[PDB]
Amino acid sequence: DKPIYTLQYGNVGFVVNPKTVNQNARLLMGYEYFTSRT
Amino acid sequence: ALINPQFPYAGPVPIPGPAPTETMPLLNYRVEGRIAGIQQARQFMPFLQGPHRAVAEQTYHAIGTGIQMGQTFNQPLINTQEG
Repeated sequence: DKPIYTLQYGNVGFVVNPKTVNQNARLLMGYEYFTSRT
Repeated sequence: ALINPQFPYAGPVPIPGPAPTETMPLLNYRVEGRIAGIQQARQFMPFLQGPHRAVAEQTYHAIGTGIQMGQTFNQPLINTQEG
C-alpha cells in the first residue's frame, strides 16, 4: 500500500541485527517492485 | 397482487393484532466532549520536503598558471626562387 520509494523520504534500508553469525553467513534478498522506464 | 373471489384476501390485518411492547423509545443522547491535550508545534521525520538528486552533473573548480618560456630550433635559409 505504501511502496518503499527513496526520493520520497531519503534512503531507506532493510535491517537485520544478528545474534549469532556463522562462517559464510549472508542475507539473500528478494524484491518485488515497479519501475520507471525513462 | 392477485385477489381471488370467492376466496378473497382479508381486507386488512385487523384488530386482533398483539401489541407486544411499548419499547419504542430512543432516549435522546445528551453529552459534552472535550479533546484538549497540550499540542507541541513539531513532529520529527526522516525527511520531508526534499527533492533528492537522482544523478548529479559533473562539477569542477579551475586553475592555470605559469609563464611563457621556450627552447627553439629554426629551418635553414634557402635560395629564393622567383620574385
